[PDB]
Amino acid sequence: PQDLEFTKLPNGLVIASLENYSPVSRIGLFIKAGSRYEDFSNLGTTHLLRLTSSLTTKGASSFKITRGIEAVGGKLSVTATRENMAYTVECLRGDVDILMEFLLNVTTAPEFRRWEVADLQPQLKIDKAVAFQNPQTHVIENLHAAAYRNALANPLYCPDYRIGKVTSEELHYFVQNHFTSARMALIGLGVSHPVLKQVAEQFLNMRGGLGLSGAKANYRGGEIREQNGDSLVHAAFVAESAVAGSAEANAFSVLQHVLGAGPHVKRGSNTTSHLHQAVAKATQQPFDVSAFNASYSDSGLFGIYTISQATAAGDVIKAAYNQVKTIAQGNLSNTDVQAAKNKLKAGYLMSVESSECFLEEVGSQALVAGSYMPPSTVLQQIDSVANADIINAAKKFVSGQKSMAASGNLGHTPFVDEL
Amino acid sequence: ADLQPQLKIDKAVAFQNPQTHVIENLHAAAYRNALANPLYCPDYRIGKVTSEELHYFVQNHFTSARMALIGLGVSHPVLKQVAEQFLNMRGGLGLSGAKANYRGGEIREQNGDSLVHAAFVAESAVAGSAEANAFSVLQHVLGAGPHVKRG
Amino acid sequence: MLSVASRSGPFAPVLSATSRGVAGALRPLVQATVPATPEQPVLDLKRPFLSRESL
Amino acid sequence: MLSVASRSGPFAPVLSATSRGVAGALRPLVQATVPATPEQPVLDLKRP
Repeated sequence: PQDLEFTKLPNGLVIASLENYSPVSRIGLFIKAGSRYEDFSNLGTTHLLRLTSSLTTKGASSFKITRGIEAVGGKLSVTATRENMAYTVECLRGDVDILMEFLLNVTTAPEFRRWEVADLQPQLKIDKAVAFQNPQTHVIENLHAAAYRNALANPLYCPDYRIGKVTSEELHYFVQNHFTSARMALIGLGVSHPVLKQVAEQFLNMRGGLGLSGAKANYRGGEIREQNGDSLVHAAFVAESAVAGSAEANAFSVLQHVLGAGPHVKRGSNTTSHLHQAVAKATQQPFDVSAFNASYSDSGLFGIYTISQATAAGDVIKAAYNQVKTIAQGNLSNTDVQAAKNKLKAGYLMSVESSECFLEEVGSQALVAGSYMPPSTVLQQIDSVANADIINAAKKFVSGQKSMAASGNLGHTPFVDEL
Repeated sequence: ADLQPQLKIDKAVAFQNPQTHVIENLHAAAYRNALANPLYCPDYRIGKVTSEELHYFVQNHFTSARMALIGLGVSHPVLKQVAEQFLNMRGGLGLSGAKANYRGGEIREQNGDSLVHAAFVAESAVAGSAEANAFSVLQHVLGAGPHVKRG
Repeated sequence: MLSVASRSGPFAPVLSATSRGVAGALRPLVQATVPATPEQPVLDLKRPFLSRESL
Repeated sequence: MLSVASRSGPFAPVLSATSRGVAGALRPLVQATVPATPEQPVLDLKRP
């Protein structure tokens, strides 16, 4: 029946703890860095950085780090988005001290030696290739590239022309301007609060202050079309949406679940979705449709993602688009909204159920203000979404300037100006 | 099949000069269907061109009415009878294309080169029209072509 | 309520020194498997999946 | 005048059993040598 403790230190570092009884402890360091802070001169730096988590440090060599973590049996991982980065370690309660020391060294004492960086470059290409096997990866990065001018467009993977051209100087420059105390948050689960304070005191004698800041992500209604020999076309067309934290963001979340954000029944037909039940009666069964919602600090994106056949690519899109228009025209019943809300609550509480996702959630909202937001309050806000708000969101999407990113045969896919 | 790998060599030599890549993108950015087709084979099609497609294109596009023959040193009467042989080949008309529609899109590339290239085109007149001549005069007024060297 | 997990959407790679890169959100290919979709990824410079770390 | 070989429009890829293939057109180029330093490095593809 324990609760969490929060403290904000003079430097700016945020600490968090939630004493549990699981025999496994997990600690995470969340940094407000990402690809949104790079520029055209240093593109591809973050991708290389997230692969350097096992390089030699001032206080520990690469050999020591790898062997030590393996002998203890713990795990080290790095998770990166376009706005945040996170280091995470998991181990047993009795070995927490050593792993915290390694995490201190890696995030605080990086060397970035020349020959090591040169060797890592091959890895980058392999890492980018395995991720691009899934077509959605390429499609969505192009979508960002076709939706913004300056920020939130920088790819999450190193461009091919920058491989082998990343230097230790860029790594050091990025670390010193972004890995700052007032930009970090340390979260612990199996550890007690006072020991976190102790290790934090070791974190409060480095870096410090604030860091270089980026610029507002301007919106450009672009299109990027790619041609290949695949039999299936992946298309995504999107419009701007206000984000984050506003009740309008909640309205968009409810809206996407009205339109069938995802599947519930294994091998089901998704009879409760307005999109799948329109495409199904329009063309053959092989297809897929869903709503797409992305939230970022200064902007948000809401749209529709579809996978269909090359010949049927056109009609499919039309049908999906039509469905949204009916919602914006005032056609709605207060019985699917309740179902949509239930879907949202279930997804949230069931996603946070795992300890790993719970740690990620706490770290994510610890940076905006540091005040934890219990799920009960989240549910309260969700239940407060009216009906006119959802219609308002639909009208904004229809009237908004659209973007698009298609990848496939694109022989019958429509252009953005024909939608 | 043995000739297929040559496609890469030819394509690479042409792209050695960045101007080729800028225009082939430019045509793909201003036209929707017809003239957007690249002069060079796309990368994914390099290994998958078949002889049946070659045959099909030949029959439907090598029609006699579509052809013309020109000679400079040869005499006209002999040209008639040498050409008489293929009068039993092809014939009629071929497969017509589609009128090129205009879109107006952009295609950026973001390569590592220091010298940036660009292009700023807009709809013009049709080949062999009075308006087409005005555009020809217009570009030469804007210094289209250099004349004096090192100047 | 701000995390990608709470708002399904763009992929969040979890590449690690000791575990694979299996990650992401709002990946609408698993629902398409049931409807006719013979297409499956080829094994070109590919890795295993399911990241069997906690066996 | 109906041939683009005498214009600054599209390129004209050529091939020959004995001669080499070189494109044409008249869009700005060449006159950048005087003001600039555009190097001509040899690369994977080599042709005279």
